[PDB]
Amino acid sequence: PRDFLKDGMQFIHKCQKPDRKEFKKVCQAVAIGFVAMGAIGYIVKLVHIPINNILVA
Amino acid sequence: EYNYDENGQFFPFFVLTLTGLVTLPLTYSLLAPRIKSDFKPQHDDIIQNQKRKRLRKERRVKRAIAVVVGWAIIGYMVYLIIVTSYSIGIALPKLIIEEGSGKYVLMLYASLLGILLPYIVGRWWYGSQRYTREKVLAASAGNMFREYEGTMIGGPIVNALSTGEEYKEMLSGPKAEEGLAKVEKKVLALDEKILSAKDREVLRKIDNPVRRKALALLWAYLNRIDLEDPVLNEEKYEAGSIALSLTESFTAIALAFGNLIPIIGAYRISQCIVQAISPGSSPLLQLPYFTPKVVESVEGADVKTHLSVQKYLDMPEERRRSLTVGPGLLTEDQYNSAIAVAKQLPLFAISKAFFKVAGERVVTPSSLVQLVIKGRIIPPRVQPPLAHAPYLPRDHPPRWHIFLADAKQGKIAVPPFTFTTFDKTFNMQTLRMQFQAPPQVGNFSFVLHMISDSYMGFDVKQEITLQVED
Amino acid sequence: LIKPFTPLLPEVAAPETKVPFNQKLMWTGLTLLIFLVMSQMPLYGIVSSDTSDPLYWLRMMLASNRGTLMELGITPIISSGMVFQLLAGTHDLKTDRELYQTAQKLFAIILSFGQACVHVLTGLYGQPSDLGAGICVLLIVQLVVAGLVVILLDELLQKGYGLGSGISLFIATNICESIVWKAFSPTTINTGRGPEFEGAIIALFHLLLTWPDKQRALREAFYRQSLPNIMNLLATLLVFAAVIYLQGFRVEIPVKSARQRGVRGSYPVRLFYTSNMPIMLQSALCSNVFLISQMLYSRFSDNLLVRLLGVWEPLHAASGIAYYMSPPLNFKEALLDPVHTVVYITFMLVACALFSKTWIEVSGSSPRDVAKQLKDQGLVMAGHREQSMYKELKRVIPTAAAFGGACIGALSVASDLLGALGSGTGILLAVTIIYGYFEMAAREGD
Amino acid sequence: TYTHYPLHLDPSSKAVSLATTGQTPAQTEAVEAELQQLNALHRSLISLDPPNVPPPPLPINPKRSAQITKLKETANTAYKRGNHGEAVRLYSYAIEMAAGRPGWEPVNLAREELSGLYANRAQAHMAQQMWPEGWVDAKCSVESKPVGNAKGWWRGGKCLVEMGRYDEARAWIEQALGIESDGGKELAALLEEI
Amino acid sequence: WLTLVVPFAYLGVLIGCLATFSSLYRRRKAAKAASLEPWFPPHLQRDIYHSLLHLDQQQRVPETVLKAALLRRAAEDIKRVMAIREQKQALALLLQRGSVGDELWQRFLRAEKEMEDEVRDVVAEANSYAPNWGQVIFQSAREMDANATYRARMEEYQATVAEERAWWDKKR
Amino acid sequence: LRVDPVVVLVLSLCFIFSVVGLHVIAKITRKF
Repeated sequence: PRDFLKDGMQFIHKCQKPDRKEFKKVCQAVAIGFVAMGAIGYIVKLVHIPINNILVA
Repeated sequence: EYNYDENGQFFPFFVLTLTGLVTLPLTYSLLAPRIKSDFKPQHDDIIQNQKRKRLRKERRVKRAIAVVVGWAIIGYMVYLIIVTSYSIGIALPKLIIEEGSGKYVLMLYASLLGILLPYIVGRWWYGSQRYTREKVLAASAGNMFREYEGTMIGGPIVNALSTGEEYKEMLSGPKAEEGLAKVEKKVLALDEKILSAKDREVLRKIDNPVRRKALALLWAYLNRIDLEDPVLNEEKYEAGSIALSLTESFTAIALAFGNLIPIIGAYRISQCIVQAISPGSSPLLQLPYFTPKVVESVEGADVKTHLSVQKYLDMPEERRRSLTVGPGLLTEDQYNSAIAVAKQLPLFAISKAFFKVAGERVVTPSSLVQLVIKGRIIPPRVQPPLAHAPYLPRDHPPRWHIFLADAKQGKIAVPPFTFTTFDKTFNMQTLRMQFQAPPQVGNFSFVLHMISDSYMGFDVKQEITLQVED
Repeated sequence: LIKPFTPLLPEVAAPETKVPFNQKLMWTGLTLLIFLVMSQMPLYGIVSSDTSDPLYWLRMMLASNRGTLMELGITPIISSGMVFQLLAGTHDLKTDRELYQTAQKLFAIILSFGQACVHVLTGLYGQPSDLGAGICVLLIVQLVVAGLVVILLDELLQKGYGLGSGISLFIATNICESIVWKAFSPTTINTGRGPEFEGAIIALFHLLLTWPDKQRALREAFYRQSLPNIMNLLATLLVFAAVIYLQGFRVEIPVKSARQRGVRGSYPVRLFYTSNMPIMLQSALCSNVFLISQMLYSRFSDNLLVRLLGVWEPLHAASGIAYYMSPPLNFKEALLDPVHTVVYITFMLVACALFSKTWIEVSGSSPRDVAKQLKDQGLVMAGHREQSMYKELKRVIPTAAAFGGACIGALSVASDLLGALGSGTGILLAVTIIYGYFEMAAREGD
Repeated sequence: TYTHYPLHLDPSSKAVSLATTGQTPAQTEAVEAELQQLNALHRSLISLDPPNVPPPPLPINPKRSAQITKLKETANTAYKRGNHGEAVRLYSYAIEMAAGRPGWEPVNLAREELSGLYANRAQAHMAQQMWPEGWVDAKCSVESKPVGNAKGWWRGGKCLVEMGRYDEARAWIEQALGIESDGGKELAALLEEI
Repeated sequence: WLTLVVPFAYLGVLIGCLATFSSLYRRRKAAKAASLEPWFPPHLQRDIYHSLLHLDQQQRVPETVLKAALLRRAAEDIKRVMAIREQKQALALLLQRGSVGDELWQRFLRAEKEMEDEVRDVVAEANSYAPNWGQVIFQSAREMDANATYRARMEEYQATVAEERAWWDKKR
Repeated sequence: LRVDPVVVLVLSLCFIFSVVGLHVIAKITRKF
């Protein structure tokens, strides 16, 4: 009903919110990791499309 | 199941967008106080040029070729662009899959993935293995560890330190036997017996050009010898800078060892190397215009105790006639500058140092107890002024090491806690350090050492009694 | 009873000393590159690839690929542990643990062989009567050695040379590849009128440069509704930032030890208690339901139970239970059928909440258990005369978990409904795992 | 494995002598010193007994102890008469007699005996106003046995304060108090004499 | 039956390449690890003892001098053992900090194993000479070494009285 | 039986190269 939502909002207001600097730092770190993995995967796929198309004939 | 583009209208757009997204960023990304001194030592050009050469960074050749080739391919692709019911295709040239170049590109990719990857991986592996934590080569630290003795202080520390590895790369080639005889004769002759007794034998015993040259040069530097060769000073003032880092490494090693005398010895040799004084000589040579003659004339003809800076400055106006007499000793215009620069050195005089556990009255055994030591910087996140020693290329921020050991056994109690800042010509300060109390019960007796590098003669040794009960 | 199999089994050597952080990161990166370059290599006995993909809803969760060397690389590693934990719970010394590990690896390799056999014999690569007498066993040994090398790499990465496990990295790298390929894809799809690009940024640039009207070019680049566009990328980025910001909610409880006085501390309880479990297990359940629905609709084409359970059509489930369980396609299909959207909302919310609240009891993080654990470690509440640990702990943890489950479920729903590229399950499984590994690394060397 | 050094034994001497070649003067003098020490050990072993093996260090022959105690007693009762020349002469003679003994015996006995003899000779030199010799003898005595001795530290500090060098006296008494009761009282009294 | 032999031949080629590379890499690693510079300088007393034995074989020499040489060798060996036991703890504590390379630990383990083999060999050679002459060797060795270094320190401290007297007479 | 960490990497590389070698050998056999 509504008691669950009230308890959840109370727990949320009891929690502490992170600042701007720590959030920016963690976002930059996770973005660096994500972009690294994505660039590696994209380069691997782009270099294996033509090689595969040549190999399998 | 793909249909490549052979007429050339789709791969240029893709390659242009990609290389542009790369090159735009690659191009946009590649487009504290000092103490007052009115004295300049001899050979100023050499030391200043060495100081300027110490630091150097271009960071331009790494990105220039990338940016220019990116802009070249951008121009080529935009030129090719300006020149000119369900199927999927790829925006890639047709010649890549043509039967002519197929085996060629296959072998190219095979060779690349088989050679460039393992080679660069092994290069990075063997490139990040030789350097240790203290910015010294693993061979140097390994060679210096075996040279550790039980109780060596003063003299033998220089011998155990002159077995580094940077001297190999510094004077490699015919640079070893250039002025070996000259430097060795000068060092072994001009220095008296009170500055080297058996180190002469230890120097003569070794048979190796590089190490013997390194040791002779280090002694010539640490004794302010001023050899006449205009080419050897440029390497002497560099051997000093190398010896400083080797001293850091040797301090780390001696701290790893559980002994007390090598600790004080390494700290004293770091105090001496950062300056130009000799280990065991009068610490009065920290002043700018002082020479062996005047320090021999101020502290007596032949004395076993060396007048420190405090006891020298605390004398009445008799030094005015005893030091700067005029016949070749000094001049008033120089003595005034010497005093005006001596009245600005950091001396730490502690006043209260008591144990205190966080949130309790009496220290309970096996508890995390911290000591507060509050002194006051009185000359005889705030940064202190840099070192005053003008006889080394780099500028050293004066640090402080605080540790404490016991007396019943000649061994250290807790590891030291190094810091370099205060909380700001004097005002009260505060310094903290936390460690673990002993497990059992019974009051102990400790002594803390305020040993500080970058200067010689500023040491505070007080005894503190620990309390513990339940 | 499994002693003689011990010396035969190959196993990586133990590290001499504690390896640094940079070398560990290098080992992890090299193993990941090897896994990727192996997964992007085709088999040899492939003759007929035009066939409906079986267990197609398991590729994302198992991080595999069809028709490549990594068809079944991941299944044995997870399956061995999943069965051995159960047999140990149903029913020590190192001399028994070595035998346990050897039996686990033996079960893994024999299951790999069996799965390769059932894959080649079912007709995935063609009718075995027409492939060849020796080509079948060639494919068998090739897939078996692929599984063996991948499990050996996993064992190496887990023995200590790696920063964590390999399962999470393998699940995250495929999702990240699929989410970054959707942006700069070079593949062009000509459905008439002139071929366009599949990649979002490439499509924007091409439409802006070659079409005679810039207004129509931008109106096409945005809201394509048929192919990935820039708005979907922006929605994905917004969901990413929201999840990153929301992960950093922790309730610090004051605690000070009692075995050694003075030492303070804190015991955080994150809003995302049991971070990635209620999403992973729920997605696995949905995938299993979809697979069973497809397999039972293929055989029993005409029946009432198959009609009510799930009907498929070009696949896409429609007019069935699985159709209700399936997320809406886009915002248009969301506004067409409101009742389906509402029932999906409520199902996923309640399911995530209940799953988190029942998994917190089995994972071992229950208040009744962690309170006893902290009491045995010696920690006591640091409150002002409030010496009651279990009360506050049982008042904080269960509500926190039962709210975080619903919160992450609603986040996944919003991501899948707003139009974010890739399934929201993949986005969450990537973000949570990368964040966990980042904090593990930052708590290790720098 | 090993490096063959060309040796040559000399009959009727029982002392091996190196023949001229390790093509290095340093190695030559090193092996010469080692050979001299080996000949000394051989002389000691041939003077030990008709057998050649050294006896275990658990039992101790009391003849040396009796002789050194008699010498110490007669030296002390001669010094108590008032003269000091013959006193320090007998002290040095007893020191030589003690040091000239083999090394395979327990080191604690010889260490304590040398400690006592050096302390007595340092006190005798203090009675003769000879400050450097007394100070160096006290330093030798305290280096021999640091713990359980306080008169050594006291005599050293007193000799220092008498001859000057107040900083070394401060450090000496500081280390004495750190190691450490009549000894503590004497140390405090001498430190107060700064 | 090429269908039966082709995959078996392929897997055989693969496992053979794996095995030969493993053997080659193991041989190379062993040859590189067994080519490290020794830890401590070359033993001299053991060399003198072996040369005395060789001179005895290639010939007359008494037997007491052999016992003296063996005693000196045992003293040197026990000094080496004390040094290595002192250095073990410091090296183990320092290895974790990373300020020391990795080859030093391997050199240390090699030196420890060499010292173990050497002490076993010397105790065997000693037990060969005289009845129950094993542990008394090492007791005598440690006692002799301690007494010798103590005597050396004492002579060194005693050899400064001349300079002290000269300094006092100069200041007087 | 234990194995060095570099051996598994060289085995992965040799396997990756053996796959493409088998493919190109089959292609050569088919072309002729």
